[PDB]
Amino acid sequence: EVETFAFQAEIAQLMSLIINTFYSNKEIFLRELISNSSDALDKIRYESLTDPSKLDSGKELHINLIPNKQDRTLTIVDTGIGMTKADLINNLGTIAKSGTKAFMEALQAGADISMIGQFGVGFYSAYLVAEKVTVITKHNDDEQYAWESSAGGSFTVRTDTGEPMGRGTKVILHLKEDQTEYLEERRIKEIVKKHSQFIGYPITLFVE
Ligand SMILES: O=C(c1cccc(O)c1)c1ccc(O)cc1O
Repeated sequence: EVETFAFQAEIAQLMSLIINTFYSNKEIFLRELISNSSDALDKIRYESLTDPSKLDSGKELHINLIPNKQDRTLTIVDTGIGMTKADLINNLGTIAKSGTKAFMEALQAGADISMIGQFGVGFYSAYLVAEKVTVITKHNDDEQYAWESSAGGSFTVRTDTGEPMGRGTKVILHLKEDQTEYLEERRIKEIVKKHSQFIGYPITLFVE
């Protein structure tokens, strides 16, 4: 059973802007997704301080970067708080409508697409490099779900029966044909070192 949802008009507009605007500095997508994973890991860390049982679903707090050249996917995995079905539908736990407005207002005042994260809608920078994004998530208070969107105004949500992950979020980027440099080990290393060198969690770049 797959449920299909319309993106709110502002998010559809934001995604269209990310996909259609000429902007060469696409590598910032990885900084934005690692930043989101870091935020999710801080959240479960903070909740665990008063309720250590919240780590029964996994004590390790980390971020894994998984390139797959055969599938042309770059997956960002974290063992953060995860998202409920409600969080997923509500723009992946973001204030995407007000955030999109503030980002638009910022762009008019001299900002560029790299500042997207400041407005809490950094997730959508995934569409700088991906034609489709799949989000597999598991929060302690809910079931495992898969969110997916190829943009075009809609997203789907379904239960995810395969590969139980325990807790956290997996962001699967189905890369555009001309964005395969983000599958290269030296390119991923370079971006992590440039933009995410002081993240407070281990970032493991998997090899093939
Ligand atoms: O699961 C989250 C998340 C992030 C911040 C707060 C929260 O309640 C959930 C998440 C959201 C986006 C992403 O790219 C990675 C993630 O782990």
